[PDB]
Amino acid sequence: SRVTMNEFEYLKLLGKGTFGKVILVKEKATGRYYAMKILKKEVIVAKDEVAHTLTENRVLQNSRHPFLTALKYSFQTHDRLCFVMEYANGGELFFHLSRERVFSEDRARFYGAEIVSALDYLHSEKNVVYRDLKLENLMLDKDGHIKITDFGLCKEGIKDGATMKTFCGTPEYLAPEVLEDNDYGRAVDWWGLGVVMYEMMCGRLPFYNQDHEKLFELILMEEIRFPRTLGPEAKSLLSGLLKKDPKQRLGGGSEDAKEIMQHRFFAGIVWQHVYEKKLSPPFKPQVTSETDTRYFDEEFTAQMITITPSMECVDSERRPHFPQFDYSAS
Ligand SMILES: NC1(C(=O)N[C@@H](CCO)c2ccc(Cl)cc2)CCN(c2ncnc3[nH]ccc23)CC1
Repeated sequence: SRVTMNEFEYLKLLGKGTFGKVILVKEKATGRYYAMKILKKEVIVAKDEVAHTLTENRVLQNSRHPFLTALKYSFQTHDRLCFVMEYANGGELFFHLSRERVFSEDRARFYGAEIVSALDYLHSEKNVVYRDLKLENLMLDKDGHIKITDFGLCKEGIKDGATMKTFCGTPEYLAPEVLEDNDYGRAVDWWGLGVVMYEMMCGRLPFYNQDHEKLFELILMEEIRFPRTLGPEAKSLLSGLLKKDPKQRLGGGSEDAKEIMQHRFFAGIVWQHVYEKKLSPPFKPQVTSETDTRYFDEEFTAQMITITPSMECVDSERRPHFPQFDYSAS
């Protein structure tokens, strides 16, 4: 258990939420930069977020893909869990779309392809369903390639047509079959892909109401509509991804991602080239240094950091000693 919190300099707040914070850090000994997610044990326990936290840890440790965030270290103190991950310097797609309103079909295509590559890997090679696709969880690396973050809602052990039970996800992104609450399969990820790609090309959610009651009714009952400037292949792709019956959805059959990969919207895409990062990103992040946070909301980066500075074997109900938090990537 070599690295500890004292091995890092804490530079800037990147993100914050009910469960904890994510800080831009420098490993002092190497000069390398990372995003460190710091969670308070007491909070995770109180909010029944333990299982999610442990799932993210396992999924990160078990996965290696161009478009998935890589984990460098995970470790714990008596009161905290720390995940030291590759820093996605280009920020959230949420940040960009908020400012730009829409992406071109070509730009949405590039992101869509990298997302499909990542999800295909998870489904096919890892038997993992992601369940939480949304613009906040889709980040850009310094070169402009996708990095998916936040694996806490994943389900492991989902092979082929195996089903899942848990009601989870983000309300505006929930698939009809999730809302029905009578079991669902891996095609929930393709609904999620539909929502994000719809947002990218159309500049709004496919279904929205500030009241969750009304929102859920729309998702279940309302036929999809598109702005009339949307091209025919994009309309076709989104229509297929946003079919309410997962059995009728693009990606919803035995071939899974391969059905999406073959859709005419992605005609000409060479999928091995996607994997190899041989497509030139349409937007290159213009960061001037390894610490430039221009693609992060000032609401976060303006905040002051004061990290709190024996107890190595302490294992309590409120602050447990958790398993698999002695990780350093080989
Ligand atoms: N999308 C990020 C984020 O704040 N996510 C939100 C959830 C979605 O709204 C978040 C807030 C707080 C916490 Cl503890 C975890 C996740 C941006 C800041 N984060 C990162 N920033 C830059 N590089 C990163 N690599 C790994 C994570 C990360 C965490 C993910």
